[PDB]
Amino acid sequence: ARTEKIYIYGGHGLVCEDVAKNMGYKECIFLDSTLPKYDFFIAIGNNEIRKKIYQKISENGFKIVNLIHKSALISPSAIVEENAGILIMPYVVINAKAKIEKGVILNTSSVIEHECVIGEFSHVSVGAKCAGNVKIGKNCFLGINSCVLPNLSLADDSILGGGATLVKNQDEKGVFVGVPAKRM
Amino acid sequence: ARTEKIYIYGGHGLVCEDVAKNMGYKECIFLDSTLPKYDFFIAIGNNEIRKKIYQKISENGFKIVNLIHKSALISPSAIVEENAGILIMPYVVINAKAKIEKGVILNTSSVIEHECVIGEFSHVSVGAKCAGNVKIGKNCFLGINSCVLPNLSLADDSILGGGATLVKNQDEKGVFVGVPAKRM
Amino acid sequence: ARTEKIYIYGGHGLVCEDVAKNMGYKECIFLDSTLPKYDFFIAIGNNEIRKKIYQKISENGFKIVNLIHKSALISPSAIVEENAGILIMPYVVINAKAKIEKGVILNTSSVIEHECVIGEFSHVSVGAKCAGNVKIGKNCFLGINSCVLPNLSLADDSILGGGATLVKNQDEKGVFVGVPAKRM
Repeated sequence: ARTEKIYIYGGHGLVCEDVAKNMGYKECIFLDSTLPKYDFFIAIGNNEIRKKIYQKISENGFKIVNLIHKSALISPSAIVEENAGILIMPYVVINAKAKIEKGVILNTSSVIEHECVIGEFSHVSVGAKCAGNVKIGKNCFLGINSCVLPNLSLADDSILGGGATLVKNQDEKGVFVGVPAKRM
Repeated sequence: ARTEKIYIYGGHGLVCEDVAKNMGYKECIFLDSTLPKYDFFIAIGNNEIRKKIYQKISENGFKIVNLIHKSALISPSAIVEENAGILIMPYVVINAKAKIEKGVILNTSSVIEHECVIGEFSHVSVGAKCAGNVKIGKNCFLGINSCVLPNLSLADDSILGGGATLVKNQDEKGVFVGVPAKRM
Repeated sequence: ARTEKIYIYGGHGLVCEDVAKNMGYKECIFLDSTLPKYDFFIAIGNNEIRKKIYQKISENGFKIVNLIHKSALISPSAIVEENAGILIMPYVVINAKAKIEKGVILNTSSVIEHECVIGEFSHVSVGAKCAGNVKIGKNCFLGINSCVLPNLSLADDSILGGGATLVKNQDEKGVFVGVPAKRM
């Protein structure tokens, strides 16, 4: 049972506020002890800080909810960890049997195809797409309009640049870049 | 008049099941003679097998319906062949006077701009975009996050790779690749 | 108070008609003196002609409305100039504190992240994404599936090609191209 107010810890904060209000929260209290135990969310885009704050807030008896825009479409057979500080932005689609772990950010219009696993505290940017059966490690970043082809795995702590297309399995962490626009 | 049950021939099957249930089908019967004539769909991503199975099922007196997610936006002046085994996934947009032929797959968040023609049994992957007046041949594949610029034609049986941008007319079949992410 | 009919000045015209009807307009009158003063829209994709026609129509006492598809999601804290001939297509998302100026086109599934400024008479094509705090100059064109990374500015009168990813600030106008698909 979600509370009527929500604390938002953390730009990215106002965006999370919009998602909270979309869900039906009546009031958002920004933060950046003895307070009432309203639902909490951590609006920090940075994976490492988000995890640290997650641990601290959880240890002080707060429920860290998921913020999921009403327009996000989630398959009934998908698994989204409950009360796990996951952000799911508008027009995200999560297909059959995909699994989203705690603290993940799925930003606007990202797509998680069937049977994917998105590792804890990963950040999937606007328009990024994961094809079927893709495994994204913990603490990964997939840049804007990036994509990962079917059946591929990306190791923990990796970065996929904006516009970049991952085409091979990567069992060691790394940084994988796309081609930048060139001035003519 | 759609039936209350649907046979799904064919991962991709559970995804089609989700679209069927979204439309209002109450039950999905997976297959991979004397059966009741419920609506049928072919959930095979592969263009060539889909066509073969399409022909066989049609010859046995079954109706092969289109599965179109309620969130797919289709212009009133667009033409989508009726009862033609077309899959239209969530958040697809099909603009004025565009034409979608039998057996096409339009995957999640793909966009078909005004006056396009998408040839029979083509596969338009997640996030792929066709600009205005684009002609996609039969049996083509457009990869994830790919796109085709305005007024271009792509010959039958061609492949456009993930992330790739088609910039010239192609009247002969071919394979057109994008740049892969590079490890730094 | 929007009128029940709308004049559409200007392919792109039928698409604008669809958006007008989606909003609740009952009739669209195409044009390409003493007429009744129904709401007006300029359905010209070309930035320079759109501006000229905008000026002429405004000087003849017509209201040039915005056409905004019901599926476009606009943050309550975003600023969209009222009655400014702005087109906002289906599944566009405009996040907190972003600002959209007069005559802009935001085409299908484009995303304008928090705190962006999109300059007057710019054209953001299908699937193009602007990250947080991005400043797009007046009269710019961002091509299909293009994107601009966080905190960047693009000078007035610039062009970003289809599929291209802008990675650096650009305070002088230019043309910034992506990599085309290559035949194998």
